[PDB]
Amino acid sequence: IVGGYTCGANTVPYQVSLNSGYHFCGGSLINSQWVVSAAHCYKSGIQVRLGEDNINVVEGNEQFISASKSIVHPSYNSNTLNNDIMLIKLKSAASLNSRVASISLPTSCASAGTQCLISGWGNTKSSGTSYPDVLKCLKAPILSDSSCKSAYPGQITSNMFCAGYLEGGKDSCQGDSGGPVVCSGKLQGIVSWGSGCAQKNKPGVYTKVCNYVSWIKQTIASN
Ligand SMILES: [Ca+2]
Repeated sequence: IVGGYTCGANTVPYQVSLNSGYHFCGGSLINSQWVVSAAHCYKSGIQVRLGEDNINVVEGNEQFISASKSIVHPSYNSNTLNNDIMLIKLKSAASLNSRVASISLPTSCASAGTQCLISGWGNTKSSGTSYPDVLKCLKAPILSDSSCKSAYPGQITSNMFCAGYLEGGKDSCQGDSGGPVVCSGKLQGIVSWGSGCAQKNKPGVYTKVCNYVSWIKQTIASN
């Protein structure tokens, strides 16, 4: 997250870190046994780390649970990033508490202008590299479809939305991928892609979660 703030320990209780020897992507806990992330975060050997603040220090609220099954969206296209969503099932159910909690799925899509909370352990610099140990947060509005398409001609599908600031300076960045965009208490987005980070006229692009609620629910119901 570039241009954000330190969230505070365990203040984003649905935020997970995906770990394969190190943090490599975010995700969102959607029930005791399932995490939503980005399909482009897929790999084998995932351990889901819940209850994290500093990802390099055991601080006492963590739960580390291996993935038992990954399910990349049936229509994910890694070239265009259309349908950039996957589900991860945990080998055991997380123990839910005030610091480890699921985030509601949306029953309705969100509109341009709605404020949202974007979070992660990604790079905090738009030129150069500095990775935080503690969770970072950014409040950002959803941008209109028309301004998203004007920023990224030929690249925005109906499964994507932009959020952030056209003036630059505030955005998600490398290492935030797969993490949450929460608006009014609902998971509306997944950190997906953008051209660089925090550049003028290049806002972040996010997977439009409301389009996937039916798939998420029926996948969970049979897996
Ligand atoms: Ca920790």
